[PDB]
Amino acid sequence: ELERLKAELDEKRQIIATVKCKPWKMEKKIEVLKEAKKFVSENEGGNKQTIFTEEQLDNYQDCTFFNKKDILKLHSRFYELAPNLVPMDYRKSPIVHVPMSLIIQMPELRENPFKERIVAAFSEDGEGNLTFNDFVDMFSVLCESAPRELKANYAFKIYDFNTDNFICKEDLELTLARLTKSELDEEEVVLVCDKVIEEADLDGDGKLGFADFEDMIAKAPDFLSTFHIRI
Amino acid sequence: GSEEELERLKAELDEKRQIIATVKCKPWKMEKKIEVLKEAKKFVGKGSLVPRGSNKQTIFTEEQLDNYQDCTFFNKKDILKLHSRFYELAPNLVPMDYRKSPIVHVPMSLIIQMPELRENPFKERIVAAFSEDGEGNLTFNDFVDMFSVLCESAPRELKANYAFKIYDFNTDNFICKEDLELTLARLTKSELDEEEVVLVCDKVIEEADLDGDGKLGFADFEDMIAKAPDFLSTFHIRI
Ligand SMILES: [Mg+2]
Ligand SMILES: [Mg+2]
Ligand SMILES: [Mg+2]
Ligand SMILES: [Mg+2]
Repeated sequence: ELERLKAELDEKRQIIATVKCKPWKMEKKIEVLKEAKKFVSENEGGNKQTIFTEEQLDNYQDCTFFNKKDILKLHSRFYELAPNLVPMDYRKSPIVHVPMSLIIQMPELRENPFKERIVAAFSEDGEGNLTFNDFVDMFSVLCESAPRELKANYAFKIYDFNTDNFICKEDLELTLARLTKSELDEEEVVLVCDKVIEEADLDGDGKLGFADFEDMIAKAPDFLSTFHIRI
Repeated sequence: GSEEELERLKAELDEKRQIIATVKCKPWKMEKKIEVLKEAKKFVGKGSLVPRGSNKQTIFTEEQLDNYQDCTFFNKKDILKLHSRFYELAPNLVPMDYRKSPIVHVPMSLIIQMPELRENPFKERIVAAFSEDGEGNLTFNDFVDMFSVLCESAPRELKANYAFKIYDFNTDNFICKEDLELTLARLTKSELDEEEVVLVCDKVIEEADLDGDGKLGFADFEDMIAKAPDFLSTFHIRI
């Protein structure tokens, strides 16, 4: 049975190490991390600051692709967006929402043609009124250390303009038009969209599910270029 | 490396199993025993969604019955029996449903009237010993702890833990000749004179006391119990 505890311990470790790769909200990632870390502890027997506790910085490091210094930079960047809403002491996990208009004005998102949709996808309500946790989530997914599949999950939601849980040719037309605003003519986008959708739609509905969309991203990788942003 | 790791896991597993098996032997309150047990127990049907193995009572949950069994020397039928005994003592106060863990205290005066305690010369002190306040107003948890300590399956050391306190009339964390004189006079139920009690107690303390103060600590009291086990006849009660 020692083998069974040793296997479960290893599974927990895998969970601990890959929660940052999950298309999940910060609070879900932290809850799963804590549970896995508890199993492990019960069976195995950088410059002071006052914005975050060390626990919450550790949790942020474990649930994102960022270091503790990065988190404190992101805090300053969020504060700058709304200095009269954003608290300077997060130690008691205060909940504050900054409006989408303010977030999208940031230099990192200003020029992105899917900025509003990127921001909304990291909100539970779909309105883009982000907390700090949502803001960290967004830039963790958008960073260069994040896996392609994480970006693809968000990309699938962000490019689903008709909100049907599918990527059709109408969805892809609006997407590629924004991605090629001065590259492809309203009439060449149609052709390219058709070709992609058809080589990827195996069930004959003209609509892509997540798995088919993933395959369509492996080929045509430039659909994920929107989701490479450095903060 | 791994040899070390596997060894570290084996030891943690074995310690957890030992803790689970011996919480019932501990002079602890029920709530503490259940907490330690819970922390240690973690880790350690084909054509039906019904588990094959086969709610005959509405007084306790099965989880409560499991905890009682693991934290005492009683089985589940014994626990249901103890409840009916507790109820009989105060039928208008004791709940018939304990599933939502209600907190109810029965007065000492009512508990010491039990046939199993009435003739015990230390009945008040025994009941008080299983109360957090020292007044003997017992919950069912306290009543179960008391009878688990007094049952025949309970080890000598657990009984001795409580005896050390109950015979400490002067509450100094020691057993002296004065404590023992009061104890032996009660234990002898007037079979001995005052003078005889003094003489027996003097010799007993002198033979067990190893530090010269004429007062026994737990260790010296344990030895004294071993040589004279009738001091522990008070703590053998069957329900
Ligand atoms: Mg769609
Ligand atoms: Mg399809
Ligand atoms: Mg004393
Ligand atoms: Mg002494």
